[PDB]
Amino acid sequence: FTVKDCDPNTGEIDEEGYEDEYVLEDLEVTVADHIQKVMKVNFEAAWDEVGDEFEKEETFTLSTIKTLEEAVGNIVKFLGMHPCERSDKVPENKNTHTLLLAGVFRGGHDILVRSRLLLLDTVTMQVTARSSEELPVDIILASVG
Amino acid sequence: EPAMSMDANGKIIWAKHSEVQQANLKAMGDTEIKDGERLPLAVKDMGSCEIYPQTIQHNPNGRFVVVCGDGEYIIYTAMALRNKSFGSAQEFAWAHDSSEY
Repeated sequence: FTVKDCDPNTGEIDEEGYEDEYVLEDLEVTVADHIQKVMKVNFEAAWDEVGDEFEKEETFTLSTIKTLEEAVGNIVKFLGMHPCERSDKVPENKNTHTLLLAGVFRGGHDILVRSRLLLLDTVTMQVTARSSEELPVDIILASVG
Repeated sequence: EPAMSMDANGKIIWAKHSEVQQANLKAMGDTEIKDGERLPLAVKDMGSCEIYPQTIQHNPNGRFVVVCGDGEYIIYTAMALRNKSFGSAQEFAWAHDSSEY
C-alpha cells in the first residue's frame, strides 16, 4: 500500500504518500471450504464403486501409541465430513473403529473416505480415499492431516 | 550508540538522541543523492518513554523490538507504539526465528 497519514479531525487526501509493504499472513485452502458433507445416494454401491474407479491407500502400523485419537483429531475435524455408515460412535473408549465417511467436493465430484482403523492391539490401519474426483483421493490422505 | 534498529523500508528508528526522550523515532525519507554527499530526515516523533536503554534489537522481521533499559525489557509494538511487553532482564536471545525469546 501506499501509506498515507491521517488527521482525523479534518484530514486531507492528496495524491502523494509513500509505500511500504508489510508481509501478510498465509492463506491455506482446506478440504471443507469446498465440500458439502453428506450421506450417500447409494452407499452400498457407491461405497464400493468409488473404490472401483477411485482408490488410493495409505497404511501405517502404529507401535508407540495404540490410539486412534490423534488420528481422530486430524480426520473428523480436517475433512468436515460425517463418520459413519453406523460407524462413528465410540464412548470414552471402544475396541475397534471405522469411519466410512462423507461429503462431495467442488467441481461437482465427490470425495469419499473409508477409514478402517484396525486394532489388533497395535493399530495398523487402512485408510482409503476413493473419490468421484481424482484430485481428492491424493488430497484426503494428505488433507486429513 | 543509541538504541535503534532499522526497518528495511528505510527507517531506522532510533530513539532519544543521546539522553533526549525516546520521543523521536521515524525516518522513511523521500529522496536520493551521491555517495559522498549527505541526506535529509523526516520529523514525527513517537515515544517519550522513561526507561533509559542501551539495547535495541529488532524482531526478526524488524518488527518487534525489544529494548532493554533500566534493566527491564520493554518490547514494543512499534508502529503501534504499543508496549509490546516488559520484564527485567539480565541476558537475552531472541529466538531468531522471530517468535521466541
